[PDB]
Amino acid sequence: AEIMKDHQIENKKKKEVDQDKKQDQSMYSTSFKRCCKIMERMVVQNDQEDKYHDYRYYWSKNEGHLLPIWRFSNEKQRKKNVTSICWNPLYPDLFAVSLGSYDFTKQRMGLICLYSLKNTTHPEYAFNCEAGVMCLDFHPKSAALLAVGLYDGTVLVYDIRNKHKKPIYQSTVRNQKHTDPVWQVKWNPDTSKNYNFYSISSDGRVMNWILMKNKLEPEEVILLRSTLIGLA
Amino acid sequence: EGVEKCIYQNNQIDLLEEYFEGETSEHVVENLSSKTLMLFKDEKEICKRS
Amino acid sequence: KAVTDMDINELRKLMIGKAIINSSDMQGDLLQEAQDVIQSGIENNSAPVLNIEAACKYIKENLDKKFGPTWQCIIGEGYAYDVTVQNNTLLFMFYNGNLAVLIFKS
Amino acid sequence: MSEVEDTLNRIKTHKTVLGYLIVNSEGGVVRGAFKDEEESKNIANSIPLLTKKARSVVRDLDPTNDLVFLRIQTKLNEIMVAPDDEFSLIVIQTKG
Repeated sequence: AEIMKDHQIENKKKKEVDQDKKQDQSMYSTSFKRCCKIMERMVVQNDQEDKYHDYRYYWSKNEGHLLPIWRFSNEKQRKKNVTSICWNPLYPDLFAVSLGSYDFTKQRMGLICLYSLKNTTHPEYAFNCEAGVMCLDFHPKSAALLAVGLYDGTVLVYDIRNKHKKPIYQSTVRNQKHTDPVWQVKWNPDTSKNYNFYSISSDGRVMNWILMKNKLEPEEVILLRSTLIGLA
Repeated sequence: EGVEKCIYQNNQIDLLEEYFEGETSEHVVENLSSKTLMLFKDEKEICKRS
Repeated sequence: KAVTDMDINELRKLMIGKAIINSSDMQGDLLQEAQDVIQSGIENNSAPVLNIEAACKYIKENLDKKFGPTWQCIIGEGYAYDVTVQNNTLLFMFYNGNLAVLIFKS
Repeated sequence: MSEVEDTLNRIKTHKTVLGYLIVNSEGGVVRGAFKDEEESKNIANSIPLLTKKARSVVRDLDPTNDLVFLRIQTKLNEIMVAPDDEFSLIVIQTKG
């Protein structure tokens, strides 16, 4: 305390405003949230200890053996199909699955779930969307940048960092969004020309999307394209 | 052999790691606004004056 | 740099001649006398390695001659105590690092 | 918020967990979700003294390094505590 008084250089913040409110949810919020999150995982850990001891080093001549360990699901979300899955390039524990609808004739809303290997009970992050999310991807350099594609060929971008959990970016008719769906979506590794996001539609136009301040610039890469009608 | 057992369990996963701990939103879309602070104008002039 | 660069092993090494007071039941003027004597006293008979007996041989005799006959002084790394003392007869000041000095007059 | 008050509801509903109890920094009960009250009153008084005593243990060895999470393991039960400056979260999970 006397050393901080001696050397007043970068005075200690975290001012004691707190939450307060007397009763009906007092604080229960940011240092305590960490303690709650840690407690949850460590409670799970003790019940799954038998499976976790196997996962790390069970160690499972021309024969192979595959062992299923954990299943991550939700009873509300049993209607939707898994479609695309991806792993974060920074963190090998955190992976993202993007639940959407197949079979065309039946179409519902889709929720993107980012399951951590830490907590297998429910997702680390949820993301409600307007239609079924077909394709999901992570940007190799900054793993926060999350690339999303869903029906009506709308292209979404999310940040895991952001708390509000709304889309950072969206494609519109004015930004030349492709019709029908977006089956596959990938990040360009190069970061010289901002952040290049690649997408394909069933309409059959490979679209390169560049991130700008409160706008998305589209660029037609190639067209798929014979005695037929329309684009392949 | 009882401690070796407890070392193994904690070495499986970090369990305290926070995914994107500290680092903020970074790039965030900022819409270009123009707030009109105050209007000036003449009062009871013969015609209008540009 | 500043507080962030500073680690415990750097803080202790950086500064040995610092002074820090916790409690102070004794009068303002009588502290100034004792504080100077104990600091100069310990550093003298700190020796190659800190003789905790030697420190409190010097402080005991000094504080017997200076004030009153039955003056009791104990120093240590860490300890718990409850000690009945006369009014305005007690100073508790710890030296830098791992040195806790309790002095009182019974 | 659903996020603290839901996670706390989730770990209670979770199978093989006797109850989660929030202790105030001044040894007080904010939320206490055990079956019998004697256990909850006993846990409210006894355990936060063990965590303060166990904080002084880790602190003596390295006074930069503070307690982030304490887990005791008994014969029948486990006792897991996540201490913070404002509040401390305590749980009792039976061993599988």
